[PDB]
Amino acid sequence: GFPTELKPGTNQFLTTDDGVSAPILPNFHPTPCIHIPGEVRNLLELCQVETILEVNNVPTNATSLMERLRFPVSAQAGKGELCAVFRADPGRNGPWQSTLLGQLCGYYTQWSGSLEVTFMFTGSFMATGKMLIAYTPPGGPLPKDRATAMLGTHVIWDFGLQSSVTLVIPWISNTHYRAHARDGVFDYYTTGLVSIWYQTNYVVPIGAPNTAYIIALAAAQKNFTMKLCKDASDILQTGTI
Amino acid sequence: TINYYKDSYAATAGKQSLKQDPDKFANPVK
Amino acid sequence: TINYYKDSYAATAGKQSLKQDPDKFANPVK
Amino acid sequence: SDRVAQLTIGNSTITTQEAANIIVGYGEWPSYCSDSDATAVDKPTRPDVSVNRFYTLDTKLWEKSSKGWYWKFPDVLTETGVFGQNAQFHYLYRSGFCIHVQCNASKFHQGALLVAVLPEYVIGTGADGFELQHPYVLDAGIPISQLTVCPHQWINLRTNNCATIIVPYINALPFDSALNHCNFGLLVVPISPLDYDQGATPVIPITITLAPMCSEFAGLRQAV
Amino acid sequence: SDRVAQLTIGNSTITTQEAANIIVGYGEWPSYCSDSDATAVDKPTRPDVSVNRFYTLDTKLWEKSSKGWYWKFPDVLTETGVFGQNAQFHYLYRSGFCIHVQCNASKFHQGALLVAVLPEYVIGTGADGFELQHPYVLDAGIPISQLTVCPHQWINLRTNNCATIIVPYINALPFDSALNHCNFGLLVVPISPLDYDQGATPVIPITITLAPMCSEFAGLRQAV
Amino acid sequence: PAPTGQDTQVSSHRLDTGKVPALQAAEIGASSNASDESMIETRCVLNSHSTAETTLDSFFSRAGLVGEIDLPLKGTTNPNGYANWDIDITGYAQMRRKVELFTYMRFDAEFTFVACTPTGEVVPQLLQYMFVPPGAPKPDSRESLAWQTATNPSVFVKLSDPPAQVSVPFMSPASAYQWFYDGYPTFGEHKQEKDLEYGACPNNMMGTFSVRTVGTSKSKYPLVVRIYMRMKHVRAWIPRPMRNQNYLFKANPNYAGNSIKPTGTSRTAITTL
Amino acid sequence: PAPTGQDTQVSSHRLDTGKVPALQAAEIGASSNASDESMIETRCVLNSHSTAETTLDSFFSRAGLVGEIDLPLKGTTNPNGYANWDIDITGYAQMRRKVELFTYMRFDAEFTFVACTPTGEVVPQLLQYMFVPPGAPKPDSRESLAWQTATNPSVFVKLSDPPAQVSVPFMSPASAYQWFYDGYPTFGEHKQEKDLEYGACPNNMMGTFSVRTVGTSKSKYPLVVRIYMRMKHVRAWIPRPMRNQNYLFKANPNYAGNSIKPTGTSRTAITTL
Ligand SMILES: CCCCCCCCCCCCC/C=C\[C@H](O)[C@H](N)CO
Ligand SMILES: CCCCCCCCCCCCC/C=C\[C@H](O)[C@H](N)CO
Repeated sequence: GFPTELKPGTNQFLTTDDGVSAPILPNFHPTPCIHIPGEVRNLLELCQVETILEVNNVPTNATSLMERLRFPVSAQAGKGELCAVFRADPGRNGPWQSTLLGQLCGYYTQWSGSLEVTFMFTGSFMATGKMLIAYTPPGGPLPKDRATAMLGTHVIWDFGLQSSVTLVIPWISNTHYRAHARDGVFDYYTTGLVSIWYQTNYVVPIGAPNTAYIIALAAAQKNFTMKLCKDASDILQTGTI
Repeated sequence: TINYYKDSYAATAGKQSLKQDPDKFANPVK
Repeated sequence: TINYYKDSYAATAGKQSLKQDPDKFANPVK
Repeated sequence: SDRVAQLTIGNSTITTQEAANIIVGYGEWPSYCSDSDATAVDKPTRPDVSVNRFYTLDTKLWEKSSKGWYWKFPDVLTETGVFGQNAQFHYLYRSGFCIHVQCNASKFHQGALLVAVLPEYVIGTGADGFELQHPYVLDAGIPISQLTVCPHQWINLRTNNCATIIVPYINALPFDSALNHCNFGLLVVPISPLDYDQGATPVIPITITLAPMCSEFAGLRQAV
Repeated sequence: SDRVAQLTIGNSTITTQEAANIIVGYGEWPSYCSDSDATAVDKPTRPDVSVNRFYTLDTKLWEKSSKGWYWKFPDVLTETGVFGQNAQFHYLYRSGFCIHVQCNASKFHQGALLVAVLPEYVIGTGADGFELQHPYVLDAGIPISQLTVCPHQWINLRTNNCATIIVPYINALPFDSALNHCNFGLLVVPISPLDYDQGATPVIPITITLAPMCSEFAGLRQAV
Repeated sequence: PAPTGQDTQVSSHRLDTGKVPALQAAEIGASSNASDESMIETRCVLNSHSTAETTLDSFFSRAGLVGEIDLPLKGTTNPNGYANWDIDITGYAQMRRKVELFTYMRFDAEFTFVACTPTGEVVPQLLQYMFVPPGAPKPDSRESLAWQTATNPSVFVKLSDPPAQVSVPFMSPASAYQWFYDGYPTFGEHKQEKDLEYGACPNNMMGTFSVRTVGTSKSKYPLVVRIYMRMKHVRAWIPRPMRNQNYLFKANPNYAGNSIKPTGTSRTAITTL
Repeated sequence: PAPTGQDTQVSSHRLDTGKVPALQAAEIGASSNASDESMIETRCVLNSHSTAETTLDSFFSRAGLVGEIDLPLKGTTNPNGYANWDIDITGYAQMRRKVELFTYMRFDAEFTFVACTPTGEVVPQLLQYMFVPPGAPKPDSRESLAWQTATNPSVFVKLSDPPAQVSVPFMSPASAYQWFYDGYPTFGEHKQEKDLEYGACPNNMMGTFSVRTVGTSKSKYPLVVRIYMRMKHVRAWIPRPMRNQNYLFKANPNYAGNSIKPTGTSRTAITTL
């Protein structure tokens, strides 16, 4: 018949290949598909939904595992005290590991885009105060005081009727994409740091609680993209199931 | 899609259509 | 039907035509 | 303008003066089964006014050390009202739901709740609801921090005192039985614990109200 | 052509091969309450298929010395089916009725029945019916010979074996309660006594079947 | 449409009262809407990054292990040269965690079977893979009469040949597969025994997989078969939060209650990295 | 035409005398005509279920076992390395029950031969399958002169190669094959001996199948050959009731008279499930 030749790529089973195979059921018609609400057409559609961030990931015991979702705030001596810090690296293990964005990003090697962190105040109605949230780009170490942190991009948050403010972390980088950061050589892709400072005080009249809590929600902007699919770093089994 | 048989479910995956509706889950407010 | 030879009986089964005459066996009444 | 609200359906009415708008689940209002989706051959019954109204279920107390509660739908209403009677007299059932959660306190209290709806809530190891044992993992091995991906709202005691969610019919079949399948479960978890100083009122009840919308039944038989 | 008959409504069907046509009570088919007749302000519920179907009540035996039986409407159905459940969950009620009486025997039996409907049957001195004590005066001081002025039919064992009557809503009010007022009563009296010779089957049961038509309910409350 | 990421428009400083993009009310339940060009001073950037790698087909059309069958010479599992395996996907964690992100899926499949000796060596031997739909006669031995495969699909292949593969349609009576089923499959009273059927969805039981070595007497080599699965024409609905703790049983969300662990890593203090 | 199932039209209640869809007279011999929309109250349903899987081609175009040949080293069946097998389909129950639903069939065929050792191992060996039409010289040994296959079709193949397959036309002198023949094939007197030819239809005897191992001396391995058959371009006529009892002999409807069994299962009482 027709003379052919075989190239040195035959008989190999490649997992990611797209190929044609012989069907097992000739002339088969599946069940019709009715309309079911809530269809996903892209993993990026649900990469922009805010989820609770675990900034206060100090405790570990079983009975206090719920305390990791908020961090406390109270009255001080008005000297610009520090509240909490963390690293703004979605793929690196840390506070971001508790969000849907953090879990999904583990399936993709490289990402690019702007993030967004929202803080909500859950105190009494008569408690007022202001806070400063600062984002230090790469190169600068952790700020030692407020007057050093105010140099980078920052936003001043005022308590009031509107109880939520959003700090947008703009995409500032040297490369078009960033790989996942880790300790050692791969610190080249570190995004920076986030700090929260007392602005004036936490003022409260008589007969009202002295301690309040803040809840932080994180998500991604409209230019967030990921590529180069890989497998996750965590396996949820310890043998046969 | 490339197909060599009489059944449509034996073809390749092909290229989908790039459409997004982020407002379905992020902004469901009336 | 797909054929590669000179004989029609070596081809594939192909797709038939969907026709039914249920009245031949169920309602044969004159 | 989205601070006062009135919701009326059937012969019941709900008013609130501190609202947080209305969340429509997955951006789709409830509707009836179209002629192309149907599979039954018998004409269904639509009682309309007699089963689409607000029902009040039970009251649960909020304490400084509470864990959380969850309910199941439509298991709660099978012994309540004409909706209950029709559910046991018919085999196929479909409907939507409008859910309203009420919890109010003074200006000197503080705390926050997480109201969410999770379809097909399989629980690992009635109308009064149950109390969670391991709220961190939702009693099913999934973290609670990602619950916001589901239709949800918050009850912040300094901002509002109510939450409203509208959920259409969610299932892979046009009709299903109401006595063997629970489409979704409602969750109410205190994320920020309640706090107040001695002398204030220490009872902060939580009450649940809900109303079926666009109900349908088919397959009449004896009551089971 | 008026010898075979099939009546279907809802999800039940009745067939008979020896009929005596159909009597429409007072020459008016049942209908709904017009907008000018209504007095309520709340929209009523019309379950339609779930309450308009044939129900079988009970069986009574015909003996050579029987007196007669009578039933009351709609008192019989208040504990049966979705019609019963809706009756106790609502205050106002209206509907029509289609009534079918069955009694069959062989060719060697003889006897005749008088099936009639008498509105507002006040009795002088449930679903199983009662037995008359003085059938000549209808237990109310009126002669039975003039009963034919009411919608009626006959069951002659040599001609037919069934009787059909269609009765609209009869009352002076557009709506009324189903637990305190009985619109009409059905009467079945043997005028010509049953007779047969020894050796034939001596059991000649009588069974009653009926079906509400164009029902309506209003005034929802708790079940009473 | 969304073929690429969004651009960034030039912005300047703004000092005006009444319009506040920054302040929000997260109690409503909707994500933010403030953008980069509304809280800092930005430039013009023309984004041309493709978003075609994050589609459902691009994320699920990759092969993964779902099955394992052992045919030993001496042992207790399958010493007769035949095996029966019920079709389940929940047997392995990597694929299960991926597929459990959603609630309803509708897809075709492409199955690939790789066979070799336990040591990895390849020997000349013949087999027969038989697909047994629910309600069909299941074989009980190596020479069972049901192996005539008069109607059920079957495949004959040798070890020395490249691994065999077939294409599979969507065979569910429902409109989609569901990995979670909050209910029971029977109208019973659910006293205690039915609780072992909690979540057992009959719409997911697709059949049985049967394998044997074609022959009358016992073979001469121990054999192992590995089943790999790939998805195509995928649709998904209603995403749910991802898994946190370890898996214990197939088709069960059970977890070890005594050993509960946080989602991520931990540090010593909140004011120190 | 009937590409999909029928729909259902909206119906309402009817109370009128003279027209009775429900009552029937089955003594006539025709099936019913009352539909759903004429005995209960129905809604509008748009049916779109395909009926393409129930066609004759869709039901018969599946391979099945019909033959078995043994070529042992030591034994009494075929110790000379050659075998003769008359072409018959009635040798196995699964295919026979399927094909016996009808009386006349007309179809082509696709035959596939699978060969291996009795233990399932594959060894390098050469064979020759020869089709012997009726009236041709049948071989009697391994080195028979008739193996020159001057006119008869023949196939040379090795065990290590994929199984060989051929396409087969319709070779009957009649207009169709018949699995039942109520009569005798000769004009004789039918005293007793002819009764062994009762039902023997000459129109179904299509020939002989011959197999040998190409060589002069005896081979070194025992071999087994399996013949699989698949139908295409199928036409059928005059369906008949399906088989009930076990099979006893090829091309014979004989059954065990002492052990007669009901078609289905049995219960204790008629008023209890
Ligand atoms: C040569 C025959 C082999 C073909 C056998 C495979 C066909 C059937 C595969 C089913 C596809 C996956 C869907 C199955 C159901 C669910 O995954 C699980 N039961 C989860 O409960
Ligand atoms: C390479 C040569 C092999 C080809 C040999 C097969 C060709 C003939 C097959 C006949 C097809 C089936 C029809 C035969 C007749 C009936 O099935 C039986 N005799 C029933 O009595």
